[PDB]
Amino acid sequence: FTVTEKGWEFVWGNHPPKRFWAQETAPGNPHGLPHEVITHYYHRYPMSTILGLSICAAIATVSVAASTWLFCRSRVACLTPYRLTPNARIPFCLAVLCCAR
Amino acid sequence: YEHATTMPSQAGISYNTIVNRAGYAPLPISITPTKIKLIPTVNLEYVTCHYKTGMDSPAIKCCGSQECTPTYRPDEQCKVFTGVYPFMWGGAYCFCDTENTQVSKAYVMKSDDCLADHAEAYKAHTASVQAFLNITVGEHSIVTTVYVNGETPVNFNGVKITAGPLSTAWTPFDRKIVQYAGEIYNYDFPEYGAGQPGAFGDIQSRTVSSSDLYANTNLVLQRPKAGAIHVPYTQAPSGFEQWKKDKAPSLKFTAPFGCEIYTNPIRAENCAVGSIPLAFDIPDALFTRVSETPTLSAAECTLNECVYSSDFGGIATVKYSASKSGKCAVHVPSGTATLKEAAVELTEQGSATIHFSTANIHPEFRLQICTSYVTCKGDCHPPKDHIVTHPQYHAQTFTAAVSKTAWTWLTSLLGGSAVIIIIGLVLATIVAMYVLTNQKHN
Amino acid sequence: YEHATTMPSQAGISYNTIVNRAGYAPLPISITPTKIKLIPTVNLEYVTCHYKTGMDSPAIKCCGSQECTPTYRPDEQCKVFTGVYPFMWGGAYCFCDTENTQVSKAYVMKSDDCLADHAEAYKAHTASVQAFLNITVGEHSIVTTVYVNGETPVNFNGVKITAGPLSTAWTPFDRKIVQYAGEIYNYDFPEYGAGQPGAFGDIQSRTVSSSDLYANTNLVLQRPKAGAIHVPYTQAPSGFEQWKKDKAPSLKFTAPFGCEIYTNPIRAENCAVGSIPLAFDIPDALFTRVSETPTLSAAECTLNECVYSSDFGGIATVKYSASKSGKCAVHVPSGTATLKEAAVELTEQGSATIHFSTANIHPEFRLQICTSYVTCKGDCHPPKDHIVTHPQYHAQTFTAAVSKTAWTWLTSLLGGSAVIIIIGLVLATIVAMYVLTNQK
Repeated sequence: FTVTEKGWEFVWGNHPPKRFWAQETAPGNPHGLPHEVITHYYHRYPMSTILGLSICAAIATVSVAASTWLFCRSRVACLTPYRLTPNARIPFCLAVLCCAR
Repeated sequence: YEHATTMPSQAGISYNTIVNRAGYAPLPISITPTKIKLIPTVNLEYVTCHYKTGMDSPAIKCCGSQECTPTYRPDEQCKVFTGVYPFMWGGAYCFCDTENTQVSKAYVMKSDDCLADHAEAYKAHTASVQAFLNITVGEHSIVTTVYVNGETPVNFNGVKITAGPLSTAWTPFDRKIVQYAGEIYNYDFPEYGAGQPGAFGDIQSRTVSSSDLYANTNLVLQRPKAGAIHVPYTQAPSGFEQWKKDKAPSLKFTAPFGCEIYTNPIRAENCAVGSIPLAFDIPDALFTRVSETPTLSAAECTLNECVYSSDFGGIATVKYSASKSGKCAVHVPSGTATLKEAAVELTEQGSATIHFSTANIHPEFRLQICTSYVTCKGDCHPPKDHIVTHPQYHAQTFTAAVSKTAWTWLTSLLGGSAVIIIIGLVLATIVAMYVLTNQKHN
Repeated sequence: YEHATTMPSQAGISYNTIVNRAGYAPLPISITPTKIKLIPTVNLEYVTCHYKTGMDSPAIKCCGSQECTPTYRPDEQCKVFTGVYPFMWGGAYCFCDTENTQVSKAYVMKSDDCLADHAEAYKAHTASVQAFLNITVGEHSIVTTVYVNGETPVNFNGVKITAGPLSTAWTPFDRKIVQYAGEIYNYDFPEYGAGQPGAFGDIQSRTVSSSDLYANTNLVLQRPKAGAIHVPYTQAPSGFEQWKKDKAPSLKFTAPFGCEIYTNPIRAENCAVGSIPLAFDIPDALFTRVSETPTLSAAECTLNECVYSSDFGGIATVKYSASKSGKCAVHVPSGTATLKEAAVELTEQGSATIHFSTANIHPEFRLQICTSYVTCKGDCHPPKDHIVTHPQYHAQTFTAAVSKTAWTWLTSLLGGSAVIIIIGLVLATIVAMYVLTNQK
């Protein structure tokens, strides 16, 4: 049987009722090695963990993608006025920073 | 002094609080609920039992013809049979071959054991909650049956307490109830006069001694065997016995929230649902002044034991200094820790050892002792039992067990991405301004 | 066979209807409510009565001192007075000048006439309407108490009738009720233990013989007169007497909808509110074939007299030619006019007289005699009494008393304007076409 924190009770024949109560001793260690905290909060709070990891992965993916997008647009906006000149003498500091030729 | 609070609807567990008048001594209040009933308004309709087909002796006339004289007994069948040559032990009964006549007459009456073996069909609605509180307000304790409608006060020592109505109108009992043998069932019994043959209520006596019972038991008289004096019938079996053979289990074993159904008043017990609000009309005489109670100076709190078990598995230790030796209240204003005792008796330079209960992994609460606030901080550890035989003595706060390591993983992988996007936005702004500065040249 | 109908909740006035099975004989139904009760669930909280301040005899110690011994009696006071010089008829009692001591003890107890003179404070909720009907279904007539919840059927001759619940949860009673001497009051009494002196419920005994009463009567002990053995006291006067002096009138005088408050149990009777739905479960054996009943040919209805009064003030004569002599149903389908009787016995060539009742100045209602349908048409006249002592036997149809002349005035003033505006619009269209023709 599955016993939660809200209680559980059985009666075995002519015996009196036995009530039982679950308490929060989940398998894992919540203090380090971050694949151990995820199993701990998965056996502890199963529904909330998948939603939390989904929204944290989504925000991390959107943030890394938008930062790469803005950095590539700013590199293009820097190097384009020095790549339309027919001599193309890009200076040295922008060559080291913007990773030019 | 009007003080309102709220108590959870759960027996056995002591509920503690204090009242802080802004310039006086704190007044501790303790309420421990013992037995919380729920008594519906119960309305008897009918009882039922086993029936007992009574049969009159066969009226026999030799070379004659009988008639059917009714009696208006319940389900009273009667029929007249012709062409009968009955026998007694001392030979034949008539001399006529044909044109003899035997009358069968049967009726339904209720059984002889109806008094001690019957089932009561009721109707219930609009229950009434009633608790056995054990209140202590300023070391003056009473034990009184309070009623928990929004009125009907309990009065003691000038203090008026009105424990208001439950936050939920839930009852375990349905609109219809059958009581049999000390146990109570949610059965949809048919109405009086609607009793069907072969099922519950084929007999419907209005009370136990009503002497007017409705009976619909599918009784049909049959023709007697040639040469015998008997009354043969054929009816559907006892619907009360067939109800007893099926009998989906009692409400004692099936009730939600763990109720405890009892019999002699039909009532439920200790249904852990809802919450009782409270009103305290406290007179001004009980508020003792400040300087008639001890008051600490230079106190400090440390945690000896800290286990986030179900009961009082934490010990905080307070080293204090105060220039009196008396008792004073302790309380935790948040629901972070649930203390065990409500008062601590003090020396002038000793230490205090309190017992609290908590769900937190890193407990940081602000203990209120006599009139001051210390901060008790530590780290709790998981308990050794998976399953205990007592309920919970604390409240699971949302974000209670978040374990500072995981606070660090949520701060870095979610706040650091914001740092990435703001330095990307700053870099984009500086690039746009530098492109506009380069095209200022013409 | 399910036949659903709805009866107005009003005692005494008969209700008649018929079941029109499509190929069988019409089946008459006649239901006359006699007494419509309305019973709330009623819960006793306490009783109250006049009180009686009990006094103890004064305990005098000659040149000593006394103490207070509590007897825990209700509202009990015990003050002890020093410096007394009491007296009997045989001279002085003590012989000292000072330092004598007298103990006064007073307490409240409920009166000796509590059993036959007291107010019972109840709580009411969740009424349960119950009705004494008188039901005739196809010359099977019973008289039987019904319970008008949506179940608990009444059974006679295989017919199963169930009176549905009221369309209104109205009760004349409030949440709190006081009974005093056959009369019932919506009165907001204080709770038990919440009684105040000088008002209702300063004395609160849980039952009549409870032997535990709550007394809050503002009893104060005073100091006795020099040279007198008595217990003086001051207290607020009796609130049951002051409540009898106030007593806004009973609920049988102030209740709406004509209700009649009685108390053998606490109940209202004959309130004219709401309406009872009915449910008929008619078996298939009561339906006689058509050919075993009379059936008419060439029937005609003429109105002899016609008064749009409140009682039956209209006489219609129906001349028929019957195939067979027997009683059959008469009924009006609409609420246009309400007949008096539910059945008419026929000869074979006679002329029948029916009594009806209408609010219409110009009634045109279609009667239903045995299986045919004649059209009764005529004109009614105003009655002569302004005020009658019996309620209304018919229904108030909207636009029932329009009095055909005013139909003509409304139709002229409402139709001539529409005629003028449509001929104006047609004239505008013709003028526009004539302009477009002339501009060629």
